Amino acid sequence: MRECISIHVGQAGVQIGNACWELYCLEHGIQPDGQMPDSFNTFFSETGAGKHVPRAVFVDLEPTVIDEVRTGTYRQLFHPEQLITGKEDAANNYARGHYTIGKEIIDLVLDRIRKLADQCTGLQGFLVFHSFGGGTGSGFTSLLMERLSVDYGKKSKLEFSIYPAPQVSTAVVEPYNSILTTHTTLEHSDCAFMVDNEAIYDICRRNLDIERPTYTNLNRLISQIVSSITASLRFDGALNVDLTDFQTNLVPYPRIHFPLATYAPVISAEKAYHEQLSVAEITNACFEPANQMVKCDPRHGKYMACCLLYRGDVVPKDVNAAIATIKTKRSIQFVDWCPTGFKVGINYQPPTVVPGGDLAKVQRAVCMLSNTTAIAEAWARLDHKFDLMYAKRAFVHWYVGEGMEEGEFSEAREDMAALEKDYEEVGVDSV
Amino acid sequence: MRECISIHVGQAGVQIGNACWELYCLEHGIQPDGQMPDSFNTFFSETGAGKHVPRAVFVDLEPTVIDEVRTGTYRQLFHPEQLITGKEDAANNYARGHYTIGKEIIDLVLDRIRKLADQCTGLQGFLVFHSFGGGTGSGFTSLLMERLSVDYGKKSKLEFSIYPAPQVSTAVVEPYNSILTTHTTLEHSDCAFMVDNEAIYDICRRNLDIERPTYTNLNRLISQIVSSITASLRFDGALNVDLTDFQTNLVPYPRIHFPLATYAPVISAEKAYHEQLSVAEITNACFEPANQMVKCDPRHGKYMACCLLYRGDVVPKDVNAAIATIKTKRSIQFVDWCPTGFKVGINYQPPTVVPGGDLAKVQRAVCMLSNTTAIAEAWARLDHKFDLMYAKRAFVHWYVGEGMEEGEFSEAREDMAALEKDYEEVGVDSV
Amino acid sequence: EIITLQLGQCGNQIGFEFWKQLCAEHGISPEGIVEEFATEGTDRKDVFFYQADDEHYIPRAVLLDLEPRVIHSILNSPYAKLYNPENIYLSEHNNWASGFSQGEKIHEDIFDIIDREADGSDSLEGFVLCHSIAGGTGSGLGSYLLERLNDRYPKKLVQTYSVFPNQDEMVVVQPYNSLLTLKRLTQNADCVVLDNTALNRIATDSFSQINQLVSTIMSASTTTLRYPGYMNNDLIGLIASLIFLMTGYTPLTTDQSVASVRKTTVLDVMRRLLQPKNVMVSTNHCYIAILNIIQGEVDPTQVHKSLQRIRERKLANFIPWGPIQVALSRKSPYLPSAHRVSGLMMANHTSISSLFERTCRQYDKLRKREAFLEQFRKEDMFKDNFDEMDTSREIVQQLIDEY
Amino acid sequence: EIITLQLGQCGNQIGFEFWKQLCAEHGISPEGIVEEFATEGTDRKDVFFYQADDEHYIPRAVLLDLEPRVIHSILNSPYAKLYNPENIYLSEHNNWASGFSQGEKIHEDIFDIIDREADGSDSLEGFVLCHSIAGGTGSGLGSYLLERLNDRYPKKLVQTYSVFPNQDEMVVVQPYNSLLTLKRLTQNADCVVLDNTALNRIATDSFSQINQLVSTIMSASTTTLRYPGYMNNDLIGLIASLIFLMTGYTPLTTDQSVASVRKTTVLDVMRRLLQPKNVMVSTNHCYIAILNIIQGEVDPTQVHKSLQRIRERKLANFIPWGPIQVALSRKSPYLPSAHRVSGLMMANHTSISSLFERTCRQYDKLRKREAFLEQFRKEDMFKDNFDEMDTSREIVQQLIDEY
Repeated sequence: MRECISIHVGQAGVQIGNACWELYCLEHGIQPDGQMPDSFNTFFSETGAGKHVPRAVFVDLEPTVIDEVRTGTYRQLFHPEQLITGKEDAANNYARGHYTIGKEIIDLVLDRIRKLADQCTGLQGFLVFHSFGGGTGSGFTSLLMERLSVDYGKKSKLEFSIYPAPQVSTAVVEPYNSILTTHTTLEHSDCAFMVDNEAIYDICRRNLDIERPTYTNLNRLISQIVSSITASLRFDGALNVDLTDFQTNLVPYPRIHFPLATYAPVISAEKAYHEQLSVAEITNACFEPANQMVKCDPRHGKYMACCLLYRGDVVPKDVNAAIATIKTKRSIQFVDWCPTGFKVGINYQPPTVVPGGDLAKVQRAVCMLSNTTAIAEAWARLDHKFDLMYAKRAFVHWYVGEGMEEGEFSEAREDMAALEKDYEEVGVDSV
Repeated sequence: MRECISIHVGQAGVQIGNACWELYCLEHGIQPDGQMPDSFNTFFSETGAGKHVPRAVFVDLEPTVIDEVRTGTYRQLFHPEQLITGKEDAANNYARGHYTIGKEIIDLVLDRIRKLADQCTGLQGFLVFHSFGGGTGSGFTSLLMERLSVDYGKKSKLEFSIYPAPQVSTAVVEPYNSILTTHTTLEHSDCAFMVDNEAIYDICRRNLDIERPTYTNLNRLISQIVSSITASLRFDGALNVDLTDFQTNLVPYPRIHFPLATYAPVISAEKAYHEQLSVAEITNACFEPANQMVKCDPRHGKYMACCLLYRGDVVPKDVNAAIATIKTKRSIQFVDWCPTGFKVGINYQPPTVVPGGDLAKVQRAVCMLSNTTAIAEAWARLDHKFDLMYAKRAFVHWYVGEGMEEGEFSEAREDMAALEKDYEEVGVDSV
Repeated sequence: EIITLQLGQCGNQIGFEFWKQLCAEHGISPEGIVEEFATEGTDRKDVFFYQADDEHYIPRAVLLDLEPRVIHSILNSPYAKLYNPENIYLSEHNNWASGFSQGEKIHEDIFDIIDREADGSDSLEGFVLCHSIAGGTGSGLGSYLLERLNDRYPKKLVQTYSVFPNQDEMVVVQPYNSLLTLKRLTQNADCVVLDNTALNRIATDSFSQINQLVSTIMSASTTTLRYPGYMNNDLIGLIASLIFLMTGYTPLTTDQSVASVRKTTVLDVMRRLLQPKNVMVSTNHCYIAILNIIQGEVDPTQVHKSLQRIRERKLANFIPWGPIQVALSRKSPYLPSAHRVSGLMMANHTSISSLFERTCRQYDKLRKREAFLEQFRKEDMFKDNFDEMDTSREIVQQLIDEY
Repeated sequence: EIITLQLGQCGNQIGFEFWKQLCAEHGISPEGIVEEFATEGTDRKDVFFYQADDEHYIPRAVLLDLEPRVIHSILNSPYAKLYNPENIYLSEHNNWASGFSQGEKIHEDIFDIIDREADGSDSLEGFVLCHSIAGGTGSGLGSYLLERLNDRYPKKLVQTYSVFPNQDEMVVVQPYNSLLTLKRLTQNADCVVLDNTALNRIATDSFSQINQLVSTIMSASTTTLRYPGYMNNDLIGLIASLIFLMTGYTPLTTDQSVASVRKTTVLDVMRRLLQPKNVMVSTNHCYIAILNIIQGEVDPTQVHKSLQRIRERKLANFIPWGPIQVALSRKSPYLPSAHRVSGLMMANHTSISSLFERTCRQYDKLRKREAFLEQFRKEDMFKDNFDEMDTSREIVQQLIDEY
């Protein structure tokens, strides 16, 4: 009834979707061929027999990742027509993914999404998985979000985006794509749960004892975050939280909608054996500045909204005591215009351990979505890099000779400056 | 009791008849030798023993296709005297098939059809399978239809014609034959269910995953359409629809009688496994502009009559809900003088899958015959090509030196102009 | 006694399931044999059945159809042997004009069958007709039969269960057939409107189930006649107490929806029969008449209290220029009494006028452009002109004005 | 008789466990059947249940919710079949404005259900509402229902068990919803405040246990009405004897804490009901009214002695400008009497004012900076302006001044 459609764009989105759907199949007992040896309805559809087709599309402008999906262990899980692929990728170019290469694919993607929506009864919204500093993860994501806003102008559109890291980076033109995507989607998005590869690397090293993690472990952690977010739709709990609840409780103003994701019980097997992870402990770990999965120090800013999504053996009184302890803390400061900055969700299903993963089996877990003004510093860094590269006008010819104008660069930079000003304004205390 | 005679003219008609009679034998359990290891009475006749002779004639002016029939797996199914053949074909010439070569065969065909009609008790009508852009499929078809109107001036005459495709074409003189056939048969026909090879190619590529279909797959799809049309005569259902029902509900004016055929559950095995094809889904697929089997965009015109022929596990309430949903749609527009533009037929027999075919086994199916003003654009294209070729007077000597006059060319073009004017007039809203 | 005339595929089925319900109620075996437990039955059977020397019972039914397929399937059912092969008629070989032309053509045999059936009953009371008004078969054939019957038998009632075409769902030529059938109904029919739209709406919130509900309505309407009591011991008593109609039945519950055994008074039932939702069919329009037949245990004190309370609560509206009825019956002793007390309502209400206003609007939406008249010109009746159509339209307009 | 309107996840659960407690008390089987030992019962059942022809009993409850998940889980419980599927309502597809907009949108079906339930009771006395004031669903939907109900039924009581948001624990938009719901409560509600903070505090010193305690409070409040005696034989008697409220229950003991079978007089209980610790909710503020309902064996001499001693010990403070009550009931004959004598207290005390002063302080702490108003502007009610908010705030300020 509360069906939701997940859209995975680009290599980052497709691989995170691989991890997410592996986790969903494990959680709901669905075999990797769609058969089982309700709860599995907001994300899967039943076709006559036991076949459960996931309610998602995998769209990329490059055949490689989608073909890996098509021939992997989950080759028979996804509908072959919902694994949409192009011929030539966007080559880390926003213009290619938005204007030149993305226009030859957007119609097919919209047709498939319309088929999925028609197959649904009540559509809660969309989950868009993508990366900020990619070609199709930026241009095609922005194009798709604007087309969805044109079509489904009322359904919520939550996006899980890999924010560029402060120091580590795999591409040279990431600031351009990030600024342009922020412009276009900020026009047409509800809330964007943000994450950094560098922060997850640090989390893995410090907590999971892994010194050489790959993208696979990062995707597993992100999939755990997404599972914690969607558990209320997929399972039954004391306090249910829907997508509209996220949108309402985490977005104070239409432009300030970039919360940061966190996951407390990130722990290895032996350490989990030696610990007694409780509600208070996991909450304190969530509010620890070193456990943030976006490399921004929360002490540099003020929280405006927090969404604590507990799951498993969790008692509401313990949650209330832990939240009261957090509020009594002095290092954790909130904005003065949000006397109540905690949306609490509790689910009865403990997190499922993926066979072959690094996370240990725990009795309870919490995912914390925090909207804070500490993201303003990350925005400032991103626009500073954009300003340097645009002042030298580097790489601009690649974007211009592909259906874009330098005026769009200037407009996107001005919009980002306005966003920084808005963050500064909401940061200050009322007088 | 409700016996109907099917006439297959030309190579296209004969091969479509091969597919159709293979489908009929499979549906009724009749072995390809006429023996069975009632329902099988409107199309077959019993001769003493279990031998079931189909109630059809296969007429061509060329021995090749008919000889392929005579020596194929169905060599002992058809009556040898009802496989009528000539010696020299019409060579893509309307005059040859209508005046010169067709006059040496029409008497034999009429004698055989008279034998079949006498063998019947109540004759519902005739089913004429032919192609528009062929020699004997045009000239001999028009001659036969006029002779039948002279003889059986009251029985319905429904013709399944392969309308020339907008772009792909196998013959150079197709516009001439098509215009002349439209003239002559439009004088003497009830309704013509139209189909395009290009549209079926597109349907096969998009839905059935076939990248290299032959005429065999096209003929199988067309045979499925014909089976859905005649299921009410051949089987028992909730809402029965006869040939006269088609004629009455689909033809608003005597000249505007060119509906387009459609078939919704065109799907491969794996995709059928992953889908939950229901009444609403198949109806929406029927009204999708990309699933039309005539390459005309329905959004360019207005529907004047639709005939939804459901079959299989179909519930009348679901059909009513789907039709109400279609009517509430805004992309699908009807003429203002048809407030009720839906004839509905429901049959209890699910479509039969041909062993070796590409269509998957489904629980329900729908065939949609839609009379629309979007065919006016196809007529305009056809008469534009005719006008070019006739202005240059190309190929006209072939027609003239074979028992025809250029005055007939001019008269046929004027009749087609009148038909275009009639379509334009019925298109406009009443004031 | 009574006769049933069912036409078209709709009527043929309607009859099939109506007789299924009847034989279920009266304990009649599929083959026409009587079960041992029902040997000493008190139920009256002459009304719908006449027994045979072989002890089997035969329905007073006649099957008519332009096409064989439906009845051929019927005769392959387990209930096939029950019907009378003599009465059944099938045309040896979708338009109203064609239907009426055939009716003119096949007068003799049809009326032969009807006369044979009529002469076997001492106290025939009226006629029952089941058909659809849209399709070619039902509309035209019913028109012809009604005309020639009102001409032949000027002292018998004529009751019909006319099925109206769906409108929210877009017969392409339905307006003509519907309008003509309505003309004939006003001009000859003594007295039950039916529509697929609201019927399927209530069914939701195959034709087998829809017509099972319809047969339920018919049987519940004829119950008291079947089961003699004190009052309302004749169809004419029914008609006089009301005189177009609409119907509603409270216990329209699936075989799976018996789990909620709700304590069902008479008051709650009779109340439920009033709501527009339960009215199976789809200007301060008001009522003309209301009849509620109640099955099961019933205390007239409860009935009086319910009537008093509803009157005070003024949930209904009546004509200002003229001054309901609650009849009680007994359930068949055989079918399980899953319902403590059940209720059926038949009413005459002015709002039904809207139906015709739609169809008229439909018809006027075509006559201005001469759509699909080619086939009609073929038949003799519309060979010269279409004055028939104009007269029918004006008659329907007059009826709407009268309402 | 009485009706229960429970909204939001909080209300839905509250109802689930309240009906669990009720069926436990009255010996009602999970399926609605009655146990053999309770066949001859003397307890009155009409108050909260109405029996059915199938002998099963149905609660006078209606389920409302903006989301399906909670009720879907409820219908998978062993108690699922008990409820009435007709009454239950689920939205086909967290803000107060959105909730009120939907309430405007879905007026018809909700009031249809309410009217159907109302007409089945001869002597309906009032309404019971269970909801949370913070979340979008409960706040807005309760607001709309209260408004349209006070408009529709001007002669019925309206009682609520309103759950207030935790404050020591930091709904981010809770101040707006709480303030608006309070406006509506003052402007329409006839008469039981509830907060998670102090409730969980006493629980300590899952939602399942919290709401089990809440349902215990509700059932103990309605006991005497359920079990007729001599005095206080009606809800209006309750309300008149007091008239915002707070509650406390003495035997709030775990199933494992029965080991300490403490000799429990009436004096010690009634004393315990006075302490701020037992008050389940979190300027020489004083009382307005106190009611103590006592279950089990009770000697009125003991009650008089306890009252005398407490009066002399002056453990309480009263208004200087105006001149308590101790009612006695009987325990259900079924649940074990692990407690020799038990006590429940409902009181009106001025200190409750502080609650609003906090929320007002919360609301004023946001309205000065226009936080999270973007969603509200979307809805029609707050499309033009927010004068609604100003009026609500001033109304709450007036109430605080009156206290």
